[PDB]
Amino acid sequence: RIAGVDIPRDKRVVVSLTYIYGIGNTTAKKVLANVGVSEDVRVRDLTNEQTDAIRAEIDKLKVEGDLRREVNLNIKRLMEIGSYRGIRHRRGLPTRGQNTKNNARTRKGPTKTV
Amino acid sequence: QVQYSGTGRRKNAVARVRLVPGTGKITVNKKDVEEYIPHADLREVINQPFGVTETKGAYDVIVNVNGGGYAGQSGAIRHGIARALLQVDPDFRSALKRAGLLTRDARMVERKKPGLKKARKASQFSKR
Amino acid sequence: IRIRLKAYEHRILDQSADKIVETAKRTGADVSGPIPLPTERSLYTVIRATHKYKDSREQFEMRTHKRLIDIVNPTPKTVDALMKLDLPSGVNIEIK
Amino acid sequence: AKKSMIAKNKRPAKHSTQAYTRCERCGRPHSVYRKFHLCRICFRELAYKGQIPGVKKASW
Amino acid sequence: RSLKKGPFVDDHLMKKVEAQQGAEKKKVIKTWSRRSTIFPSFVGFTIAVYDGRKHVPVYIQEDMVGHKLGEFAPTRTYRGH
Amino acid sequence: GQKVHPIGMRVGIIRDWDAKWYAEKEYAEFLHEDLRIRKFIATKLADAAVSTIEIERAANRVNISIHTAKPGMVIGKGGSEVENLRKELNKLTGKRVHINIVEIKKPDLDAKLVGEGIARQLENRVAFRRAQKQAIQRAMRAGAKGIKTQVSGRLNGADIARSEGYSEGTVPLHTLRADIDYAWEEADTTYGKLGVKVWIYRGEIL
Amino acid sequence: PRKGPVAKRDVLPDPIYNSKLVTRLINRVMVDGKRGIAANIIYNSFDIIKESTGNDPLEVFEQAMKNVMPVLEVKARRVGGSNYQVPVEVRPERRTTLGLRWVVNYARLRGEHTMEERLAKEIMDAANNTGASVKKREDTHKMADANRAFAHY
RNA sequence: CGAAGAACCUUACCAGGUCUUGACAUCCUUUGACCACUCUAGAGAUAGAGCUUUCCCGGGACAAAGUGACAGGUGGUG
RNA sequence: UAGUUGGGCACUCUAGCGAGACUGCCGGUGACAAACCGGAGGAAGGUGGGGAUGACGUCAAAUCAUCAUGCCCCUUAUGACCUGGGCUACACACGUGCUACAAUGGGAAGUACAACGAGUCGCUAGACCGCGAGGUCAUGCAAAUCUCUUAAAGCUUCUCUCAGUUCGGAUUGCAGGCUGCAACUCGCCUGCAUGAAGCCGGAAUCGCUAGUAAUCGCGGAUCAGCACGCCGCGGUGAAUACGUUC
Ligand SMILES: [K+]
Ligand SMILES: [Mg+2]
Ligand SMILES: [Mg+2]
Ligand SMILES: [Mg+2]
Ligand SMILES: [Mg+2]
Ligand SMILES: [Mg+2]
Ligand SMILES: [Mg+2]
Ligand SMILES: [Mg+2]
Ligand SMILES: [Mg+2]
Ligand SMILES: [Zn+2]
Repeated sequence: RIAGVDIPRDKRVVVSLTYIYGIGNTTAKKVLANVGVSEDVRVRDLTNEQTDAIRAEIDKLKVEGDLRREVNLNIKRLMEIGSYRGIRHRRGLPTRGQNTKNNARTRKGPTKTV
Repeated sequence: QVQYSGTGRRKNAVARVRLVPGTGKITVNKKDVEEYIPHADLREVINQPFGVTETKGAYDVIVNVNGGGYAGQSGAIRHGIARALLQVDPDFRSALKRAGLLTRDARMVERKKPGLKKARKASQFSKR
Repeated sequence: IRIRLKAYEHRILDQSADKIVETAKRTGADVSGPIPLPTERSLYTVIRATHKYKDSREQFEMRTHKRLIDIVNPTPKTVDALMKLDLPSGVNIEIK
Repeated sequence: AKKSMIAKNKRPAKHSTQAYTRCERCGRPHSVYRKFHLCRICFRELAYKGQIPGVKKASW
Repeated sequence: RSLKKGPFVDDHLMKKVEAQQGAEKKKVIKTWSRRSTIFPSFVGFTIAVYDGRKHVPVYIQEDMVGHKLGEFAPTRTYRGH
Repeated sequence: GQKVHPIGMRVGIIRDWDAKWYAEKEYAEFLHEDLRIRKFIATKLADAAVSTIEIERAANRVNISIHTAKPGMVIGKGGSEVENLRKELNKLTGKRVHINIVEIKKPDLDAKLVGEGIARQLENRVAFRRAQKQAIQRAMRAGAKGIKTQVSGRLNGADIARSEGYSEGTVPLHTLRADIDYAWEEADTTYGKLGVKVWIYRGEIL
Repeated sequence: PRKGPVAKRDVLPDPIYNSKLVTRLINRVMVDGKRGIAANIIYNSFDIIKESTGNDPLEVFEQAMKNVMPVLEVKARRVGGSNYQVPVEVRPERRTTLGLRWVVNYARLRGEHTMEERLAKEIMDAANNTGASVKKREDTHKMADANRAFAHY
């Protein structure tokens, strides 16, 4: 559709572009402002010229594939050099200096009562 | 010219009131009451005394309010009007004292206390 | 002149303010009454125990009372008497 | 270990963050009020004795 | 420093490294400064950092410049339960 | 249960705080100066019947008021003692000092000196019941409305600690309008420490 | 409590309809002291009732309360090795409390998009004897009649 | 919960590098000043020098040694 | 332009001195009692509401680590100094909290009403820059004079319309800001991007009877910097109590 994702149709433009891996509300509003359209229309009521301008600015911006490659290469770099911050990833632990005693389920995954 | 003053208080709020002959308007700090109190539930609370004693279309009201929130201020205005109507006519006291409007509501805020996380609330006791 | 008195005990503060007012009326000047500014209480809470007993506590209070005096028609007599005079150490005084 | 800790206090600190409060009567050192330079414990004692000006029991 | 000012580094470490101008790797240097940054000058040396109990070595490469020294000298020998 | 210190309970209502000065920025300096002064006097004049200290401050001056039952001892022969005292106090404070001695009337009703004497007797290994009853006699003769004592420690080299005291008359601690005095005094014996609590009920304020 | 009954503070009427049920229902549906939101919800719901029905919203609500208010509670009693229920003639205030409680709870349980709509539909269903609140009424009465044998207790 | 603030300090624990009338005291034996500061190093503690000795009014708190009496222990027994 | 300026303190407010409430009065019941019941009046009626206030002693309850202290123990070291590390780990279990799981709601805009309290190398107005956190200049204030401080919930609109969603916000990457010699172990905040679990929770169990619960924010102590905690403050503001079978 735009960058490899068939976005919704009953949704409005900003909130439907939020479903791209790299675009939130702020950048969506910035893009629609740079293009000069209405932010409160629904994408099943667009002119294809507006769609094309949207696609152009999105391609100018860094999105799904490049974004995954960039973040993952960063992670792989810090894992392969052997930093603490990458050992956290390699071990499945939190990374921002949190306490790993009574919490950290979002990295530990499921609990294992032992 | 003629003025019938009162001073009402309710829940950390104060209302300096003066009744003057008029039609039934209630100014509140250079603002209308239906703009100052957006709730229609409390303008009736204010106009209770005029419902007790038939004085509704008699007096415009002028108020200087301070402290509290909208409902404490409404009760303050209620109390102040009930006071000023005695300067007007003490014969209305026989009905105001049955309404309980001279009764200054002493329902004030309770202390917070140490060991308790709030006034009468306590932390969850665990037997073990 | 404006004089700010402040203390921890109104029972002494009032006596001292009366002393000031009487010295002023003696030296022949007009003064505002000693008008009271708001007290200020600094609260303090302390664990009533020495170790690990945390729910039982004790609340101390440092209240400061404070009075304000004006002097309208300062005679040199007035300005000299109200700078010669001494007071207890509980009260404290600041002029102008 | 104690009283060398008080020596460390009263000696000049290398850095401004290495300066830390201390009771001045007991060296607790936690629970200190800057207005008094006193632990809560000695504060309570001396307030009972009356040796702290202005303080008293509180209730409202 | 997360303030757009001097990228922090210790004076003695800077001094010894800059004295090591020929960039010989045998010129291995030690430090207790886990808090300093890394610079391009460091890129290619085998520095030994005090991890609380030992001087653990580490060889620097390009992928460490924005990082600290203590990140490559952990202090907790966790091995599972 | 645990009790509240009576003097602490009754500050403001019945008693004025003993450090009768005021300051904001030099508050802590003045207070710890007062404490150093009290410690120095307690160390020096332990032989004297020092009971109550008061300190006032006035613009680089330190007025002091010392209650004592043996003033002749503290003043010395027509002086010659307070001078050395204020010399040392000026050395400590770094400022000028003035002293007013007060002669304690009825020292057997002041709670601190009773405790000092009882603790000295107990250090001299006198019977604790004897000491308590004797002090109670002395006070209730001197004109008390009531008195109460409490000694607690290793009494007569015991293997177990306990607390034993007696009382004559009234000690309404929960009544604030009381002029109750209280005193703690510690005795350092070979077997350890003993604690002498005294509290005395004088006539009250209305 | 051990010391006998307690007399409760009186009820404040409603400003527009001059009723006590309305204000007490405001207090019921209220959450976190929000009389304004609760009252707006109720007045808009009764506006819907006025819209879809010519009868007075207050009269429709009276009819619903007549159709939901029970007459007989079940009260629990533990006779040694068996705890069982007992029918109980319900006091007239308890009747109204249970009525408002049932109405409001099953209303907010209803699966519509606004509490306004939920409450209005629930009240109309109750006035026509079709609602979950009326099911609850029927259940309590059927249990009272099924345990009617303990009239002596 | 002591903790009314675990980056250093705190911190009492661990590794390494250091000292032993001692970091903190009183009593003594110096013909008296020495703190502070600049550099060399050093992770720093610490030593090497220099800037310095100006102790103050026999006395007065401070700097050294030297003298051992002693200090010191958040070391146990609540 | 603004209580502004003049004037006045009248009302408020401040804070001292006082009054007031004591079954004090009316009737009923009661041993002619104490007392209870209601009533009147009064701001308030029955210890008005709350607090400080913790008897003999019990738990050989806790505290030798706040402090002091007997005895024992080390005293070329269990003492002392420095740096770095650790108290922040992580298969897991528990307690106390915060956020939530939504439309009584999310988001954008506008707008209204508090109190307590803190402030000198500290609170900082106003102006400018910055998406923002914040930065530059610079004024007032040792303070009812200035500031923190236009509080948030609330109210009126618009939009979202049932959805793991515009919910939820975790976690993670990137850029920055502050503090401070130094923010990796190990700080707080912001922006961008991702967008997990979670659709009201088993057995069981906790708090609360009125300005309470519930919810909403505000300040302060510690503090160079940092708390979802602690202490206090006020805003909005319920339901129920038949009764002692258990
Ligand atoms: K802070
Ligand atoms: Mg953390
Ligand atoms: Mg509250
Ligand atoms: Mg540390
Ligand atoms: Mg009592
Ligand atoms: Mg134990
Ligand atoms: Mg911990
Ligand atoms: Mg959201
Ligand atoms: Mg109760
Ligand atoms: Zn202390």
